[PDB]
Amino acid sequence: ARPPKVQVYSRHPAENGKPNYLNCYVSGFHPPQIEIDLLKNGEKMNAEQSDLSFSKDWSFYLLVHTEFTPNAVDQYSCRVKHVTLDKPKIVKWDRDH
Amino acid sequence: PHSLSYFYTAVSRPDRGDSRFIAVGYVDDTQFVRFDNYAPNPRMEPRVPWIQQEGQDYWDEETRKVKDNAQTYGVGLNTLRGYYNQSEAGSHTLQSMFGCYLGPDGLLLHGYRQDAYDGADYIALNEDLRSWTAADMAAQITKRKWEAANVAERRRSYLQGLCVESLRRYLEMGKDTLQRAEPPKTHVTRHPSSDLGVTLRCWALGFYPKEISLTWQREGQDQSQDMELVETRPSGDGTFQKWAALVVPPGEEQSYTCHVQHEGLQEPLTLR
Amino acid sequence: ESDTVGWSW
Repeated sequence: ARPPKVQVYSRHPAENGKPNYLNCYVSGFHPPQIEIDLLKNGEKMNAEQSDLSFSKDWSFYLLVHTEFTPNAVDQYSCRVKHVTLDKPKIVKWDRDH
Repeated sequence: PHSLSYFYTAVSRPDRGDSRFIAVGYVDDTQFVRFDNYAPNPRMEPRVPWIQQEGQDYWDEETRKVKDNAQTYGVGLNTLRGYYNQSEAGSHTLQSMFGCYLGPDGLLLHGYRQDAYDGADYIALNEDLRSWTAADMAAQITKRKWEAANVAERRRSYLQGLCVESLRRYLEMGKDTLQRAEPPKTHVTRHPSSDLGVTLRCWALGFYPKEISLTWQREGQDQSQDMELVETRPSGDGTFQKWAALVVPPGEEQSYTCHVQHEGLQEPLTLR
Repeated sequence: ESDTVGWSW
């Protein structure tokens, strides 16, 4: 079994008040059973999930994404549950990454 | 060269002896179709605008073929469970990737078909499309079976025929987009976030296809600098992004350069 | 367009 790597990031460089798209890319995991949630201030956002696909080394990847408009106060994150993780992995969005 | 590729994932259930089957199809790095056998009355479905130019006959026939394929992978999960002497208590996975690259004459350039069981290489068609490479002793059973039945010729006939012909059709159908590479939009950001130094981050956004190289260079050293490098990731609109970062001493930012290589660039790119 | 996969492993 291989654990997931998790990246949280915007489609375009984030600017407060400018509509944008928030992405949680989860990759490199095996087996394919996985639970992925995009969170706004800790609350699950309604977000699309890509069709299950995999890379040349057979590990799987998924993108979970939705629209969002960054501002000064809201915090965004991604939570992932997988058999390889004793606790859910949470990665917080930061506009410098 | 353009390519047409399919990715099949079959997963068994510790339950009622049935299995989940997901298929995705790509032209180059552009996903254009999907199939999922848990949907009600499952169909092959479009996943990009241009493929919606196909008539309902196309979707009917692709649905028939992928539903049959899903049945085959359901049987294969059981067979491989038997080969490896595994119980029926746990879930297992069977994956295939196959596809074709288009040559300069409009014919097959390179073709492939590879299978993995529980995430490890199982069996692969060799480059000559006439022989197999088995990864262990269960795969040897499969290899003898497929050699005796000349399954390789089925694969070769598909790759040299319908695969490349349908790929040419797709390239014409999506000619407004599939012939495009998008060069990276690039910039360097500076983060004086720590006494450890100044972080410089070199960003490449919105590029297609996904292959790219970002490297940091320091004046007076030939080798690439050690860096923080994230895995290439989708932007969500079909393009990709990547960045590479490192920490440099406070006054020395100008002696570092980020070098970007991508097929959409007309010359290699040097940023500071 | 899809391959036709039908032979047992």
